[PDB]
Amino acid sequence: SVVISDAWRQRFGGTARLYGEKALQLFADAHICVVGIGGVGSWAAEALARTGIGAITLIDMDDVCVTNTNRQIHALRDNVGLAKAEVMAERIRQINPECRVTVVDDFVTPDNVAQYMSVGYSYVIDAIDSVRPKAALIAYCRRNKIPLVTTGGAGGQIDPTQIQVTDLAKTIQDPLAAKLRERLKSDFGVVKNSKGKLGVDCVFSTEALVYPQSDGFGAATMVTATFGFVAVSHALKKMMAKAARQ
Amino acid sequence: SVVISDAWRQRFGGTARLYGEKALQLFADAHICVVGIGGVGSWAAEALARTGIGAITLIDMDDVCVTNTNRQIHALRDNVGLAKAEVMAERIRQINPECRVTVVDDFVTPDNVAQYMSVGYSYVIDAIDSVRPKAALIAYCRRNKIPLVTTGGAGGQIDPTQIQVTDLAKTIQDPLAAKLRERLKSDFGVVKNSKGKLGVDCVFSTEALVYPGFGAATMVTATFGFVAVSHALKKMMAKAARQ
Ligand SMILES: Nc1ncnc2c1ncn2[C@@H]1O[C@H](COP(=O)(O)O)[C@@H](O)[C@H]1O
Ligand SMILES: Nc1ncnc2c1ncn2[C@@H]1O[C@H](COP(=O)(O)O)[C@@H](O)[C@H]1O
Ligand SMILES: [K+]
Ligand SMILES: [K+]
Ligand code: NA
Repeated sequence: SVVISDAWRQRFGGTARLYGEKALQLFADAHICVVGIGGVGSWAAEALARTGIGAITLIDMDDVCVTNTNRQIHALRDNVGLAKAEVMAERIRQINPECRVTVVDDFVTPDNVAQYMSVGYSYVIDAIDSVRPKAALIAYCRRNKIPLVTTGGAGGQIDPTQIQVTDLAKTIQDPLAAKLRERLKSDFGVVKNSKGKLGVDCVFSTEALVYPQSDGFGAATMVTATFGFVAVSHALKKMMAKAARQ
Repeated sequence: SVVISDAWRQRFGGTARLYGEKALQLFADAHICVVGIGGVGSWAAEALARTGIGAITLIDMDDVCVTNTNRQIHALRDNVGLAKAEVMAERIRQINPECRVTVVDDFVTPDNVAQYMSVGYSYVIDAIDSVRPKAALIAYCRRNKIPLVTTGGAGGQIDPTQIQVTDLAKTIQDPLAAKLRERLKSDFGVVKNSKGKLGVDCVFSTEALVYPGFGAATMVTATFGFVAVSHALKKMMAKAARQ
């Protein structure tokens, strides 16, 4: 449990006024895991910190690169070469000194996913950009009823107003989600039920993909960050709904 | 014109692969003004910097407050008490050391708007949260054909997926936009044309307001800023393509 300080109420008074006092405590007591701290995940982590989430785990083994500058909140001249997750953790500690931040300097694999998820998270935000670990994470959380929201590919898109949430089985214009569905089926026996759903919530966009315009898909902050923000809003909404139901 | 360095191409290669080389050059050559560096404007400024916009002016006179923490990108423990616009300017120089960043430590008034807009901006992003200077800024840019995107109320809302852009005359569920229309009409003679349009593009949300001095969330206020920036870039690219 987290005791909400007077400082915490100064930082997050606007949160309490928007979501309610019960939600402020719910968020303070929550532990959310963000897997992948890149074009989508770095903004998700920022949003969690700024909405009074009391414990955040960040999982990534990558370093900050100069080419991250177009789409990642931690990508600053002075951060290049440092571990992404550690850089983001330090920022979170500046946002909320009372937030409990854990860094896992690793990638999720079929072999370690149970270990890393054994912490008992309130929610998992899957912002992984490669299919093999993404499938392992999703299959595990789905099997174990761990609340999860995943994100499709956020590159090759310029319009943030077309971003929305649907079941993973129903995404369009998203090659990553399409590969992911194939891998879930072939490697984990995850297939859609009678209603044509996989039972996995996925942030995606109706926008037709914009192919590389210069000599891999490009990306923009305005879209990749909004993927991350929509994932966070979705998660908090589901957490509040569950709490109201119990 | 701006000569794009090797360093610039490394930072914004992803931008070039999304929008094209001509647009990369267009952005590098652009000068965009953000008025109000708060819950909406700070994220707009961030987005401009990370999309290779070559010159950015920031206008705000307020300081970073601890109560900004829920919704403003510059609100960090070590920044509290410093001028928002200078903090954001310093951050932009960390994003792109070659960006030409100007800080105007002031608020826009009917009396100073001409001076501050005479610079010749490629686009103005209006992220002011109070009606009187907001109307004055919009009236001036509209009269002078200065490209402008304005933002409605972003507080009291939890759903980023209902944010959109339309003409200011057609917004709904937005008390700030409604007040703004009234003040524009009464004080500046700005009224709807034959097609029912004011000729002002407005970012707003269809979401019904949530009453508790509204609360706010980063996920929504930042997305207002991002949508404003994407809208401006879309219009800039279209104009360049016409010509
Ligand atoms: N298996 C994994 N576990 C954790 N993070 C990952 C994994 N695979 C990829 N990521 C991260 O996801 C991010 C993708 O960002 P982007 O380049 O914007 O697609 C990068 O920071 C990667 O290091
Ligand atoms: N007349 C004005 N000119 C420039 N900036 C302003 C003006 N009025 C308000 N602002 C700023 O707009 C921001 C609004 O942010 P928020 O508190 O999230 O609504 C604050 O940083 C204000 O200081
Ligand atoms: K899409
Ligand atoms: K609204
Ligand atoms: Na939308």
